[PDB]
Amino acid sequence: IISTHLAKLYDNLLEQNLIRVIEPFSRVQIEHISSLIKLSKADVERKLSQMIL
Amino acid sequence: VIMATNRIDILDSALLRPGRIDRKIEFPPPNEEARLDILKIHSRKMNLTRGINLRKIA
Amino acid sequence: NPDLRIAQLRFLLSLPEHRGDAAVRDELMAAVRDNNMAPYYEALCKSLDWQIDVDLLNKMKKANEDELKRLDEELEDAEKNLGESEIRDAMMAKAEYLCRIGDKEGALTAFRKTYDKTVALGHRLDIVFYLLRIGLFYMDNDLITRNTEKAKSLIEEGGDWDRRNRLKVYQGLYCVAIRDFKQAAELFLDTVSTFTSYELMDYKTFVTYTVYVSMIALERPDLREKVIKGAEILEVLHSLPAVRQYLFSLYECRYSVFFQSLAVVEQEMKKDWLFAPHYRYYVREMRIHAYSQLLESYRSLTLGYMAEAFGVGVEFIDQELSRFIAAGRLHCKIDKVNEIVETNRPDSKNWQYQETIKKGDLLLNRVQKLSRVINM
Amino acid sequence: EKKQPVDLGLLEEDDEFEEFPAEDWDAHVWEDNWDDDNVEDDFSNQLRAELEKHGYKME
Repeated sequence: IISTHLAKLYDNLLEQNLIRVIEPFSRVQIEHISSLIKLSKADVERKLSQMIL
Repeated sequence: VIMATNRIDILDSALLRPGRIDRKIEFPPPNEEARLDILKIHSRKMNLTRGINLRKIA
Repeated sequence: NPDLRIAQLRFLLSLPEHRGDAAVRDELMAAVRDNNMAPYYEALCKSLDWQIDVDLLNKMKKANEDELKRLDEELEDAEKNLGESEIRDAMMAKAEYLCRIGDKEGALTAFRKTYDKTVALGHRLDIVFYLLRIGLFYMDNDLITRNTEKAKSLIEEGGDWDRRNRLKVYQGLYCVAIRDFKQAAELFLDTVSTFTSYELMDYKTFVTYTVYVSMIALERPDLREKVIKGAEILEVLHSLPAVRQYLFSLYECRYSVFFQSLAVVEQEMKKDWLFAPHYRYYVREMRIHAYSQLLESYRSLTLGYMAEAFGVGVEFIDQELSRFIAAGRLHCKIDKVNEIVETNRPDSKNWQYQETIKKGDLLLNRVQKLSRVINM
Repeated sequence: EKKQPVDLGLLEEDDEFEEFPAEDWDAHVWEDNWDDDNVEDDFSNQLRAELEKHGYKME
């Protein structure tokens, strides 16, 4: 019951980390957000799309 | 004068001399229907969602 | 009642034609017979232009004379043995009978005079509901706005939240009957929680409407919040297979398909009445949104990317955007030389300014107009 | 005043089309307006969006 829930926690965590990576910054070349968050760009900008939208 | 109490066995005799309480009408307890009806009247006041079977309730 | 469906099917017969001379017409006529209707038969015949069987009309009118006779007589017996709450009821059967006989003025007057009686709430209110109902039936407007105000008061005083919901279903459907979808959004969208008013239509129809209008006038995160995540929709939106398919296609960025289902449903609207010629307003708008939603994440993108996505040729795509750009309904602008599209964001002020001035002018024109009148 | 108005109207014209219009003399208005334009576009587009893509299928 609490396990499958981790998915929620994980999501809320990713969203934040991102918001903090672009917090102070402009035109931050997206490969940087990637290597900082330690994840492939394709699904980063996959999400950043979702957030912008 | 509507004088409407309970347990007619309580009221005195002098108040029963056949002619003196014109039409003696009696109230029945409230069954599924009456309740159902009553139930539908009161539940109508508040915001009641769908999928609500009142009968099951009575 | 009067059963709307008669009206809907009537409109169906009106259609661009389409003739046919199919299910519709004979469905109507079939419900003339069992309804011994009349005021139609001349009204409809004069409209559609196809009368015949002067005999049938006479039969219908005859039986009508029989029952109107009867109710009149019944009422007569009451006058000598009233029966306050009773009299009004026989009247309700009178004007109601005018509803089965679908004569507007008659049930109108009948109901009115019944209000002088009525006394209660369900009679003074719900009766009004029916009176307006006629409004919906005829395709009027004002006749309703003045009565929804009445019921509005009757509900504002006391009443309950059971009548208020039907009420919002009527008001809502109305809002759809005009270009006012925003007002219908919250109204209808909130009508999913409760919907006892199957009087008008069924539940899945209604569903398609509230989902339609919802998709149209809700924001993206409140679309996901109130519709895509509709507990009452999931069980229903699975019952369908059209609007939903479009709604999802949008929300999830699966455009190219979104379009097809959009056209489909459009071809399903012109059939309805609540939209009638709004089928042209709806799709227009639903074109913009996507174009908008597609750009919002880009400061520049190339046509062939878009065209490829939606699966249309460039030239046609360019031709489409050209409709929405000059109207400042879309914050794009195009460069055809390089086949590129860049997005210029708008300023809040620019929005209101254009809206404020438009609104101010409308009020000014109305002020002056009637000024001269009262001036002379 | 009404009569005066009528007289003015008469002087300005008669008129041909105006008379016809008068004879014809309804309906509503809904709420707001502009710009209507043509129609049979959306599906036409899709009819072409197919054809287009069908042409692009042909491509």
